[PDB]
Amino acid sequence: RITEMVNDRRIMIQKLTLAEKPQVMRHVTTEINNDLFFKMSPVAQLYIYH
Amino acid sequence: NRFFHLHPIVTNQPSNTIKNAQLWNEMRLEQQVEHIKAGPVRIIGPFHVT
Repeated sequence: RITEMVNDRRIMIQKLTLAEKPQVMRHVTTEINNDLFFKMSPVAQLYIYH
Repeated sequence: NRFFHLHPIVTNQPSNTIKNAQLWNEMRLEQQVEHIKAGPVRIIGPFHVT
């Protein structure tokens, strides 16, 4: 997954091992939309100023 | 051979050339062995040779 992204930089990763492939590890990823804060609010002037 | 008894000069046709140094330097061990197994490998970047 890491190598697939080709956004802005050339990521290089060495081949791991023939036996270290199945090692497990925990990595969380938030899945919540962030477009509901950018609505038109009656208090936006305070947001801009601060 | 008419001028030198033995020289570092060869005539092999290159294959799978490397773009420039510091990429062959950090690639991996036993991963570059496959490169040399298939035949000659050429490094393009200019060097300071004496």
